[PDB]
Amino acid sequence: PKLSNGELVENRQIYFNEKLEFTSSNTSKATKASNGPFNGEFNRFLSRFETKLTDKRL
Amino acid sequence: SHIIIFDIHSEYKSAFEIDKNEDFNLNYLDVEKLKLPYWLMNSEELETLFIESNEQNS
Repeated sequence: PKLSNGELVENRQIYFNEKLEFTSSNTSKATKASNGPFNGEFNRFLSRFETKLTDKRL
Repeated sequence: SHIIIFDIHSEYKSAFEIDKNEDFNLNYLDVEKLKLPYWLMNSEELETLFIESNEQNS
């Protein structure tokens, strides 16, 4: 995984500490970035889950 | 006395519309007079209102 600021991620564990912004997608040979296996598939899941987190009657 | 009525194909307007001299104020909220701010809306309903699916959503 590549960060937005030209940085690669060695261990997939800095995710837990904070939210990170990644580089956009492109098909150029010199600058090639591809969508992740789980990219965009948790949209409704994230919406419902954040809705659960925000409410505090619970 | 507190009664609230959710009536598709409104029919009970005449049942309570007695003469004005009897002092029975009835507030008739018809589609013209409803004031429902869209910004009081949760996740699911905002997505449903401003989003369709139809094709495979890009």
